[PDB]
Amino acid sequence: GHMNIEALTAELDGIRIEDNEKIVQQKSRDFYWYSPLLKRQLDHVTGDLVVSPKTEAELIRVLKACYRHEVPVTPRGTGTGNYGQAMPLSGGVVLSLADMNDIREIKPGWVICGPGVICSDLDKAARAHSGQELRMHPSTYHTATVGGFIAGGSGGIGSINWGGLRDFGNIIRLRVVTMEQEPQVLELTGEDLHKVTHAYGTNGIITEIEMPLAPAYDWIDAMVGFDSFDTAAAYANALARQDGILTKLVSVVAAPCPFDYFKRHQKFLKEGQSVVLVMVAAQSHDAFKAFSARSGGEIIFDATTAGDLKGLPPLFELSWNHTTLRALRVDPAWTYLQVLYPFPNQLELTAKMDRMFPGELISHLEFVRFDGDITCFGLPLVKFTTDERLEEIMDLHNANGCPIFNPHRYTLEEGGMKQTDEIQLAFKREADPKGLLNPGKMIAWDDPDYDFNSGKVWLFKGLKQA
Amino acid sequence: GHMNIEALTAELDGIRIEDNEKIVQQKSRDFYWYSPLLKRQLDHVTGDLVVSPKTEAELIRVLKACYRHEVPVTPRGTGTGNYGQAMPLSGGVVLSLADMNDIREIKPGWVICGPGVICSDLDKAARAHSGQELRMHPSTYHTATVGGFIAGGSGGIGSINWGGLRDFGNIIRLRVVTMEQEPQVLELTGEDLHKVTHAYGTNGIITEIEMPLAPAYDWIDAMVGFDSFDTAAAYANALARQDGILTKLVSVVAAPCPFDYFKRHQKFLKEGQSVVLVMVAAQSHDAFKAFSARSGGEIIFDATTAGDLKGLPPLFELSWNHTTLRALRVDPAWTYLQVLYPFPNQLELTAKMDRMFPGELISHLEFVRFDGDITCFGLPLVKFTTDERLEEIMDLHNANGCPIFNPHRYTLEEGGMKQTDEIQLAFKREADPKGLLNPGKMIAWDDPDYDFNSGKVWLFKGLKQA
Ligand SMILES: Cc1cc2nc3c(=O)[nH]c(=O)nc-3n(C[C@H](O)[C@H](O)[C@H](O)COP(=O)(O)OP(=O)(O)OC[C@H]3O[C@@H](n4cnc5c(N)ncnc54)[C@H](O)[C@@H]3O)c2cc1C
Ligand SMILES: Cc1cc2nc3c(=O)[nH]c(=O)nc-3n(C[C@H](O)[C@H](O)[C@H](O)COP(=O)(O)OP(=O)(O)OC[C@H]3O[C@@H](n4cnc5c(N)ncnc54)[C@H](O)[C@@H]3O)c2cc1C
Repeated sequence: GHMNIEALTAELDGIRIEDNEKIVQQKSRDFYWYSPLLKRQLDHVTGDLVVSPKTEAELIRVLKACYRHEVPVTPRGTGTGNYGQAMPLSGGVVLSLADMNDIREIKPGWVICGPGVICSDLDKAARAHSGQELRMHPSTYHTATVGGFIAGGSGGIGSINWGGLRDFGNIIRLRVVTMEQEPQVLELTGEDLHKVTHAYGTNGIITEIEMPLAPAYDWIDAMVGFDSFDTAAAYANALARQDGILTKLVSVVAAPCPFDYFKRHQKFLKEGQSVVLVMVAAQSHDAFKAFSARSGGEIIFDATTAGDLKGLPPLFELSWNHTTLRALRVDPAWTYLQVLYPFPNQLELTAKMDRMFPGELISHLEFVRFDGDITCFGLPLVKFTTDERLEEIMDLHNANGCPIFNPHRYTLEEGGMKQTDEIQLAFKREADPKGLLNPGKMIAWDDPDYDFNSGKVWLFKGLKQA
Repeated sequence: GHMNIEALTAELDGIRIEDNEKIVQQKSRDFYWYSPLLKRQLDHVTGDLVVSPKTEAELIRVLKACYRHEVPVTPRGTGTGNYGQAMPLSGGVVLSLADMNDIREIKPGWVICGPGVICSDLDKAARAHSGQELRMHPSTYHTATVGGFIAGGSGGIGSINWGGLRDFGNIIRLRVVTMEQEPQVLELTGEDLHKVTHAYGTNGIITEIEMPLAPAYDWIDAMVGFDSFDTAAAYANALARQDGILTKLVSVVAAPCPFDYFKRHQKFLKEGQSVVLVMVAAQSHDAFKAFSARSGGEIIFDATTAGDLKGLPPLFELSWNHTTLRALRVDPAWTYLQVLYPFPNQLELTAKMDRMFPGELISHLEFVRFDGDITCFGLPLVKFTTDERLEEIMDLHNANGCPIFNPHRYTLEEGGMKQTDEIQLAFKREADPKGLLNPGKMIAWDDPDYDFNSGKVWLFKGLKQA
């Protein structure tokens, strides 16, 4: 309970605020509980107030009042993150951007919108306007905001074509408001916007996004079935390398996950079958069938031949961390890892990890472009037993050439994605000199003795060059 | 064969025919003369008449009459091939498809049209209709037909994104009419259409094409200048690997070719400078600038800053075999090779060839997707001296890990792209039992002893396996 809440509230007349304990608690939590460790470590976290600005002017009024009363501010889109990113470690204000949902420009190849736009609503507008859609979106498409995807996410559906938010070009411009005595507006383009990507809101509030757009095609859901995980992974790798077959998703989900946890599609599945989830553009569908017939890929579900699709979720809601959701809804002991299998050894590495952890781990791959190669990331399911065994499983992945981005952590550095360097530290001081933006999420800000120059493989490498 | 030209002509009343010697001679030649060897070997080739059907029904009348009166038929789009593909080795009919140029359907992601449509005309229509365009096109964009591209070409602008016509999905369907007593209409989909791709019209006439479409963007021309070929190639490889920076062309042209032969752009160039030719989508242009600043790439020409300049060719008319056009326009002694530098060793290999042939060869790379990797093909310029030295340069490329697709040959097999296998031979026997379609272009048809299972690296691999 921050000491200055009464005075801060008195300065916010006319701005929508909420101090009801139950609502504040709900809006102080994301999906951190996918991690048993975070579920325990973050159980006591709650804010003091939820503040919901409608416009950038209201946001500036809120930040100015929080700065002068030194009340921490933790941004929130819609709170669908998995690492506790939007959770206020120091209490204070949960700053919801959900009402800043303008969509102000759609052009051939790009869109300009506010941070609170839900991904699926952005696509609804871009499709109606000119048959366009986002290049990539999280499997939380229907619930997650664009601003929270940029500040807290990394990629997802469409990464097979475009890579991820780590890559130049997948975001065009970020307009950011600083936490200063007089909040400043920064228009970040070029490499500068990459200081903000996956920074958990610690270096400014995104108030406008310019992102590229891609063509909205008739994407056809298909599942390809296999009697082993290795054969499924080999097929998915080969399909992902078909440069003329346009896909939006290529996932591998190892048995027993599909038959056990993909309940609505169960009529298309059988016990022991691993599956490859595919979204294929209608103009590439015939070639996909011809390639699959040549490549030993049995199509066990095709949205164009399956008949009545009523009640079936889109295959993307069986992919990415939706795969984890489907498993933990049936058995809550399942958690997950985040893994890279570096090119060109991804088939051998995924198989080795699969064999190393029988029963305890269920393999799950997502094929993506990564540094110009086609490879796969992993979201393997892990049956939680003890904290120590979970750390050991992750240590073993790292020691066997499969870098881990630890999702059982709530800080930037320990999560393995957003590298801290001198430029990141200088920018946080520029955008948040008092350290009021999402405190506790950046270890190097709190600890001048912390060695931020360790950590091997970073998904979002820092800007500083050699 | 018992050719009867008079009886053929009598059966074609109502169909446009040309027998003027000068016109027939012109329409019996392509750009074979880019090769000094082909210029000498094919100098005396001419047809007997040009027949120009306007409908598939007229085409069927022509083939039926040519079968009966044993008149060879050599298809022609607009005759921009480089290997003599459309040249009638046995005289007879030059079958022009230039008037089978209807545009039938444009939908999200696909087009249906006739073989005679010029690539730029197809794009002009698809852009006006729904902001779409071809995935790929040859540098002869404004002159070449789509049907001739499929039957005689391989890739080009856009291959950086989509691979080649060799790849599943870059063509959807080919409607083909056979040379049988009653010509048969085949609708080729799946793998079957790949029997006709790059077959030089030897196994049927394409009468309708269904190909995918891609989004039309504001493509920005830019040139990036370097003081050495190797640094230009390293930059271009890195740019090609930026998965979020959407490009349509990434070419490397070694000094002294740009300064000597890119005359209209001379004010932007300097002596000694190698160049990377880039087409970057407007929504990726700012990211391209930021990447270039971080990657040692000096932008020496940029269409967004150059102004509305008339008389400047698009950069793609300095790329692919337009680079060769420009060189031989100034010095007719230049010819070219076609090379693959196999992934992942393309930088090592291109440098080794560049240094092995100083002065006599000028390096030229085109970066493309190939089998799922990003690598480059080569169109190096070679100063012609003797036939023996030209053969030797190609032998040395092959012996140093750089497969040659020999452009100084006019047969399918000797050009290294279209492999003959038992499936290809059987299909010509089905579609052209009398051997009247483009005779002399397929060695295995005339040579029973031909070991068509030799050769190493084929660009268009046969359909047969296991
Ligand atoms: C089932 C499931 C599947 C998922 N699949 C994916 C996936 O495929 N890919 C993926 O990347 N993620 C995935 N996620 C994670 C998450 O859903 C997405 O990253 C999502 O886009 C986050 O947006 P949000 O609005 O929920 O952000 P929140 O959770 O509200 O916030 C995320 C972070 O962004 C910050 N933030 C939010 N808005 C702003 C702003 N305007 N300015 C500055 N900082 C801000 C918050 O402080 C926090 O640090 C998944 C989660 C679940 C539960
Ligand atoms: C300067 C220059 C640059 C070039 N750049 C490229 C490049 O980047 N990429 C590339 O791939 N090529 C390139 N080429 C080669 C050529 O321009 C293209 O391949 C072009 O698309 C061929 O089409 P066309 O209509 O000119 O065919 P033509 O030359 O008329 O014919 C080509 C072949 O197709 C056959 N054919 C034509 N129409 C049909 C039909 N309807 N049915 C069956 N067979 C048919 C002909 O018999 C012949 O075998 C270039 C050539 C030049 C001179």
